[PDB]
Amino acid sequence: KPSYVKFEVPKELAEKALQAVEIARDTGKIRKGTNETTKAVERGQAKLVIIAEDVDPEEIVAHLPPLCEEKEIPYIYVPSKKELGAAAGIEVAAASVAIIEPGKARDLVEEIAMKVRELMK
RNA sequence: GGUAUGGGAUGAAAGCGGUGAAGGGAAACCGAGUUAACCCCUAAGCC
Ligand SMILES: [Mg+2]
Ligand SMILES: [Mg+2]
Ligand SMILES: [Mg+2]
Ligand SMILES: [Mg+2]
Ligand SMILES: [Mg+2]
Ligand SMILES: [Mg+2]
Ligand SMILES: [Mg+2]
Ligand SMILES: [Mg+2]
Ligand SMILES: [Mg+2]
Ligand SMILES: [Mg+2]
Ligand SMILES: [Mg+2]
Ligand SMILES: [Mg+2]
Ligand SMILES: [Mg+2]
Repeated sequence: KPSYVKFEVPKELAEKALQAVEIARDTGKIRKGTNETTKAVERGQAKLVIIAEDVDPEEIVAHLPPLCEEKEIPYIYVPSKKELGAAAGIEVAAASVAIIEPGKARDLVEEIAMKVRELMK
């Protein structure tokens, strides 16, 4: 796996992240795309950052795991950038997504954030 | 008067697009549509 993927995410945990992006897209507020996502982290707005595992070249999202740790924002890995874009509701792949307002997925992103803080070790 | 290189509508079993479309900007900022015939609006420039 790429060098920016720092920990293994179980399959059903990545599905919860995808499910959280869809629910937040419908009932809350998200940012999709690495530029919008990065700014959401720099500005302290992101409640959860979702990063695709198949980003090539890696340098597009390699800055995100360190930036999220500095800003105290949890992040989780997801296997497919195309599947992440669909979860964000766009016709194209998304290398990264940031959930700003989780909406009805607030409890879900919070269960993800706790186990992700674990997986950060 | 003609004329779009400017637009509106349309935009597919087609192309491109969050690895950033189109449009604006010196940049920051923007952040999901868009590409072309026909139809429709406009006529700076050109005839
Ligand atoms: Mg799926
Ligand atoms: Mg005329
Ligand atoms: Mg007239
Ligand atoms: Mg007239
Ligand atoms: Mg147009
Ligand atoms: Mg169709
Ligand atoms: Mg095809
Ligand atoms: Mg299409
Ligand atoms: Mg144009
Ligand atoms: Mg531009
Ligand atoms: Mg006219
Ligand atoms: Mg004229
Ligand atoms: Mg002449």
